[PDB]
Amino acid sequence: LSALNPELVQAVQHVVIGPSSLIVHFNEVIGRGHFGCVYHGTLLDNDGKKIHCAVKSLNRITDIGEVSQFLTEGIIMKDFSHPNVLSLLGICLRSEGSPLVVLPYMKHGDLRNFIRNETHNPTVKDLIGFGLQVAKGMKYLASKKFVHRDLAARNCMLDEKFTVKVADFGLARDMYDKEYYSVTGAKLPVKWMALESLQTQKFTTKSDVWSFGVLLWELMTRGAPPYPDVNTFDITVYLLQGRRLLQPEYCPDPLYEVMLKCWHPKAEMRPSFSELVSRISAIFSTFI
Ligand SMILES: Fc1ccc(-c2cnc3nnc(C(F)(F)c4ccc5ncccc5c4)n3n2)cc1
Repeated sequence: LSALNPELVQAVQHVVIGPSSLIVHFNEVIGRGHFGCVYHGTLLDNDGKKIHCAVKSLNRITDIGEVSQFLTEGIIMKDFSHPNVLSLLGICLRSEGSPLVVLPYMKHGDLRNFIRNETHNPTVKDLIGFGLQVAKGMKYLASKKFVHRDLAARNCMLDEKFTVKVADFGLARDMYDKEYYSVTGAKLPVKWMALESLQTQKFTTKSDVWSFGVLLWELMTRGAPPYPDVNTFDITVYLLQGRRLLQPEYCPDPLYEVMLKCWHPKAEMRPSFSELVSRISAIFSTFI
């Protein structure tokens, strides 16, 4: 760590959490990604109050350049701030399990597992509401010209107030369910990817809009896997033939129309996230 560029160390200073401010419970894994396990922790603010944290210990870092890019990404990630986007609380360098990524604890876990849980009954309105929250988080990310590239219900989280946070980006980027990825060394979430992305491996905000349409379909089916009867390797031709996900039984017509628009073959014809927020707000307001 003494081998790092000192100016980079100074640049990341405001992101760093000292070990005397952090308690991590390393004996119980609360989440698993390909690139690291997550543990519960408590972070002490300057008032002495406790903030519950998810602390992720990154594996497979081998060289200073990777460490340097880790720090660089921590810096930009710290600058993101929106109620529907997962925040970076900080990183802990002087610890066992270093480097540690310190994120807010998400009481209700990932959105996909949440809606699949049979013991609760979110209403159609609640489910549309989760989609609206995701649209607002994406509207923010897109306004900063950030492209997520892996938007899906599995990659959004829910906190104790049922606020949805777009997650799985920056230092929190991972594969959290390897079943849905095919491996440039590119790991591709094929069934969420826009047609042009499948063909060229290029990604844009409009390809995020495509993924958002699939996410809406996930919400309306309460977490069904998309295209269950289509093999991963066959999705591209499926789409080129003029086929799309079918309308879920309890998906209102205007929302299925929104989904269809998100999957338009021409990227420029897809709605913006600002348009999605406005239209989905209207649809949401018609329930109950
Ligand atoms: F089964 C699954 C499926 C997905 C995820 C998932 C998805 N996106 C993420 N972005 N960051 C994280 C994370 F691992 F850092 C995290 C952040 C807060 C948590 N709060 C409480 C408990 C686990 C937490 C994990 N994820 N995780 C985790 C499990």
